[PDB]
Amino acid sequence: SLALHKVIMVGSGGVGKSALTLQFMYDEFVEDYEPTKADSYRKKVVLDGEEVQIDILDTAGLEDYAAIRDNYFRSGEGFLCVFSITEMESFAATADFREQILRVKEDENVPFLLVGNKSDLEDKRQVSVEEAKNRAEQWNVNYVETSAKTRANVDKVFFDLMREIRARKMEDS
Amino acid sequence: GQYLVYNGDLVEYEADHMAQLQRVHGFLMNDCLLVATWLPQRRGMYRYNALYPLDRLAVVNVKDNPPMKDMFKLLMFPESRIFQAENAKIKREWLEVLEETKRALSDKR
Ligand SMILES: Nc1nc2c(ncn2[C@@H]2O[C@H](COP(=O)(O)OP(=O)(O)NP(=O)(O)O)[C@@H](O)[C@H]2O)c(=O)[nH]1
Ligand SMILES: [Mg+2]
Repeated sequence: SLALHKVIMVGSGGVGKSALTLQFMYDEFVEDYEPTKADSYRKKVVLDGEEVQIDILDTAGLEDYAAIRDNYFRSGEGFLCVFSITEMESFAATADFREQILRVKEDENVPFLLVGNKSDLEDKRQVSVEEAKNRAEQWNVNYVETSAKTRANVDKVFFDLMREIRARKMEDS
Repeated sequence: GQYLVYNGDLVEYEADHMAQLQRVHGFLMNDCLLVATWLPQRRGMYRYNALYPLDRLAVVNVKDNPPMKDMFKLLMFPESRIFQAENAKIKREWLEVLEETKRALSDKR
């Protein structure tokens, strides 16, 4: 039976969680903002020779109830922690998102990638590449800048996350 | 005060492999969702009833994809349950009332 890798999009409102998901799923991108509640997507892909399925849970950057947020996080196996390079506060918000994730999952090596989205808006950069890399290195995770608009590194973040999820499964069994 | 906001039949599916399970009935009240299931058994027609408080219940819109149509998902530790509505209209209504009653719960606290 085809493996199933469960990905959870995490990050402040507006960073591009939905845009990254939709670019990856359907090769589409729209400029208009569309506040998300909670949407689940599934797609068949070939991962290193194997036909597998990726499941992506895309939710709002802000959830009123902590218990609900925990239920979202708990259903996942790997996380794309997204922040926008044009907004330093979204970058600051990643620390807590990570804390909340480590707690709910109770696992320090939880598959996780720090993602700096909106790389096409370089002229508006508020977060430097070094800052982000340094934060990622201290968290012992990789950092990748993406652009849901031009597709830059979009497949890369989802596939890299799938490989980390697959790695944990290979040992934890 | 308390009242019946919405109710209806749904068909449950196992979330990971999308295998069809059984019919269930959902009853939405102002602060929780009740899901009544009836699992026939040799000589013990089993029944599983679950109550999901709206301040802890994650409701997810499962996007249409062939093995899937008109479904939504409920996530509340330790469960993940998928339900199929009879059509798109019914699904829309479930998602609308679930969201509105949760919203009302908030502006109530
Ligand atoms: N130029 C540019 N715009 C982007 C990029 N990613 C997203 N956007 C834009 O930024 C806005 C917010 O994106 P969206 O994907 O909805 O963000 P989100 O993180 O899902 N928001 P929420 O948490 O509220 O659901 C949209 O107007 C979208 O077009 C990107 O890489 N480049
Ligand atoms: Mg969104």
